[PDB]
Amino acid sequence: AIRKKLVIVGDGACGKTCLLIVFSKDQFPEVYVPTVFENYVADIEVDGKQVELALWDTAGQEDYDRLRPLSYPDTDVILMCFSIDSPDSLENIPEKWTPEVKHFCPNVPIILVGNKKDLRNDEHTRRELAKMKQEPVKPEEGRDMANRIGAFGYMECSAKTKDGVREVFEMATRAALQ
Amino acid sequence: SMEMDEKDFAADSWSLAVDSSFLQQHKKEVMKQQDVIYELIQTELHHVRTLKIMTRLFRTGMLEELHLEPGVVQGLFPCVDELSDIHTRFLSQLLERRRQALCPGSTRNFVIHRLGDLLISQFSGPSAEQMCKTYSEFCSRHSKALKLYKELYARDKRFQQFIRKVTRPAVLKRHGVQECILLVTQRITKYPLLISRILQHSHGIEEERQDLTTALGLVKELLSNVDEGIYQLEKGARLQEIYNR
Ligand SMILES: Cc1nccn1-c1cccnc1
Ligand SMILES: Cc1nccn1-c1cccnc1
Ligand SMILES: Cc1nccn1-c1cccnc1
Repeated sequence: AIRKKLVIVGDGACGKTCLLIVFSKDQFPEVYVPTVFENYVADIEVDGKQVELALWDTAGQEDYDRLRPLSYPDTDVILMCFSIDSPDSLENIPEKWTPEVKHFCPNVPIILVGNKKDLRNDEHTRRELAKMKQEPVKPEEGRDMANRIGAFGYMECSAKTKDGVREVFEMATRAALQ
Repeated sequence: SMEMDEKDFAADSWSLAVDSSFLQQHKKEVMKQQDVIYELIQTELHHVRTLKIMTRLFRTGMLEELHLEPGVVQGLFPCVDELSDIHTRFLSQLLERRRQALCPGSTRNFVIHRLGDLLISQFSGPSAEQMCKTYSEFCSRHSKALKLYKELYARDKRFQQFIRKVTRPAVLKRHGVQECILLVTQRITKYPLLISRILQHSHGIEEERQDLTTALGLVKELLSNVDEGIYQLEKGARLQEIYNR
């Protein structure tokens, strides 16, 4: 198996930690959801190729501009996350996260991932957002942002229901192999 | 890690580590607080274990089996003895707080009610100054360590055989040389996330809520100082490239 490295980036409330936890355990924890994620090396077989995919989180490094880039050396694929319940997390993608990742990870594929897709049709979410003249991120808004930033592709998932989670990591492995 | 501590922290949570008849005696809010304190100690036990793999398995193994040029092993594992002393001492204090809280007749049932004071002590005074000095040095030497590792693995056959040998066991899957270095760099930024969530469930005793709020502030001040004190070292960097930063 060939070894590849994945790093997930995004704002503090984007759901990146939960996404790594659910994928690495293959389950949304029933008793306790961990606060942090250390690392993990997933055995993934995608399109007949076996890969050891090392997984890393940047949670806790968002306010520390000199510590955060230490997570980037030799990254093969970037998952760039935003939460669908937070149109503000999508706005910080093009002019904060994208120029940083392009600088430290030149030529590395970026997959833009819309997390918490289950909240798009959640009434409590729609009510809270409507108070700030907002609505959950629409699928075309996510695709257009991915197109604009030069992303390898656009994907959505829900760590809560596990829907789309396996597909995100299998596609990330294919991107890392190219 | 030693077997006694590994077994005490084998469960996914505090609610699964204690006996169910003991769990049943506590309110949900106490269980939520104890689950996060348990995660802080469990991840500190794993972090000390990462430092022991670096010092005992890799560093000492290279000194005892390989013929590396002087200064090469220190370049691969900067500050590892100092980091091990800081965290092993901190881990000792956390585990002693848990041990004192055990019920008589039990090696697993406990509730830690006073963590804040221990965190203020760790993140203030001389121990905080030593953490700041050591992480500023370690994190500034991080890129250099990774490049030295890659150079040695690509050109030295005996070095490549040594690495492949000691990292072959399944228990080392997540802990190659480069993985250990990033695990250590990332440890310090996990503390505010853990402390904030402990604080969220520690409002029942006002002294405890105040102590955890003070500890959270000290950890953030330490991180800001470390972040401001980092500049990556590069082998063969010229003075002109440095003063034109
Ligand atoms: C060497 C490297 N690769 C990706 C990022 N970096 C890096 C550069 C400077 C400071 N920190 C990390
Ligand atoms: C130099 C630096 N440190 C952290 C982020 N960046 C950065 C930001 C934007 C574009 N390039 C690099
Ligand atoms: C029943 C149980 N065993 C371990 C944990 N719990 C629990 C208690 C309350 C809420 N959720 C889980």
